[PDB]
Amino acid sequence: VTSSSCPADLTQ
Amino acid sequence: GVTSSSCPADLTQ
Amino acid sequence: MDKSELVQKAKLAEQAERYDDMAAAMKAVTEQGHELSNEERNLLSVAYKNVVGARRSSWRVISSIEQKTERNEKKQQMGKEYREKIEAELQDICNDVLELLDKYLIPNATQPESKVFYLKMKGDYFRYLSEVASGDNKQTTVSNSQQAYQEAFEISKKEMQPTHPIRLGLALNFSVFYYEILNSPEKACSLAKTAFDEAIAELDTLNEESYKDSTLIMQLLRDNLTLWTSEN
Amino acid sequence: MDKSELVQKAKLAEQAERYDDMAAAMKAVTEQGHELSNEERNLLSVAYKNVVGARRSSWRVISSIEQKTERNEKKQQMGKEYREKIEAELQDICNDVLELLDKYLIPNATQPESKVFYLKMKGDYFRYLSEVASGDNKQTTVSNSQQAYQEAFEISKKEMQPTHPIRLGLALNFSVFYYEILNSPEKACSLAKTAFDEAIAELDTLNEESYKDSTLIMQLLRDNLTLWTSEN
Repeated sequence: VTSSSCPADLTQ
Repeated sequence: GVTSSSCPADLTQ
Repeated sequence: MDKSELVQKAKLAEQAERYDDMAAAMKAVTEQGHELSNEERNLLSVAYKNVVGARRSSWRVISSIEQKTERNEKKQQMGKEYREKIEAELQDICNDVLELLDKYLIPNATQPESKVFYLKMKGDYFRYLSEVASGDNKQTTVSNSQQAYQEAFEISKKEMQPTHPIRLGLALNFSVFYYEILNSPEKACSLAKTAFDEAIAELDTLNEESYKDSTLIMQLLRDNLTLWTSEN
Repeated sequence: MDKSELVQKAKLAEQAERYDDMAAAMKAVTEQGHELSNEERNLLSVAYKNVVGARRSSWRVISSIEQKTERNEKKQQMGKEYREKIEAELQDICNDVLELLDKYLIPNATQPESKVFYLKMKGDYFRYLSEVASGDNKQTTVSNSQQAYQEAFEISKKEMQPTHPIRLGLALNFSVFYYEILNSPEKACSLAKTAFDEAIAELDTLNEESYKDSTLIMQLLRDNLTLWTSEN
């Protein structure tokens, strides 16, 4: 199990 | 688009 | 690198989902000229099916995008060229495996079971070529796919029970060839139905090792038959 | 190719799940000087994340297998060598996008939002390098990651609402940096909880376009904090 991180595409 | 199904790549022999 | 190292590499690459590495390792094994074990056969088949299968999937996506795109040269040009790039990759990959099968694997197979396995593969990769070929080239790939499948089919009917997963998987893919490549739905349906009927008639011959694959393939035969006969 | 053609190629490659092609296309767009649109920033980020992410996932698998391989030195040595090959690919890729960010994207960003986006990316890819770095090299990558995150963080806090997806996602990744790279759970938890709390406090600033991303990132903050409080 690992930490989750941000999705690669984001609303700007 | 749905297509025909074919055989799995690994087969018990 | 000795064969034992190449096979271990292939296994590691499979676990890491690095299918180019996996295929390269099994190609190296094959080119050393000795016959493969059952496990090595599956590693070779899994590796190259993933490599070619990525292009087959990409091709269908791009072809689908072209068909929904405005029909002029400026809007279509990029999708056409990109599809053609994927096609050339697919052709390189298929030519790769077909060379391995014709030069090493088929001539050296020691048992009808492996010989059928390889001839089925040859039919498969000529079928994938045929999915995107055209002109005189397509006539040649279609003919070669038919010939490999039919030879595998004749051997399997002489040497294997109808519940054997390789025989069932051959019949499944041969039927797909008839439906999708030869546009012959009647033969495709008749082959698929017969394969299913013959296996269930001899259901008492299905052993533990084969149960999972043979019953899965039988389900795919039925799935295809419903799809195919829904074109009324 | 024109910029418009490269972007079209990137979108085709994304649909086809051909992320090497997608990254090469957006690399060309970047090097052709200009500033990226919002959609182009996302294409660039999606492409390189999928390229590097394949290697990160592969690295974790091979590392795992190396661990389980107690008592077999040739297997262990092969796993080590293959892990190092994957690490070298990962380093090639991260250094590729880090050069695009440092040479083209960051120095030319006009708007603070774009600048935060790139600076976050810089922190991310130095963090991925840090995951596999060693010795004095790790000291450099870790330090460069932290500084990029810090500068992005300063700008985002003054220019963005606390519900802004980029501000939330930066806080999420910076908190992961603190927890997984710097081994500092208090800093990590404080940053993650503060980001969550500030977003909730001004939840009325969350607009329709950002809702999906911002609420997902808020859940990921919670998911991480739950994980990190088991292994406190």
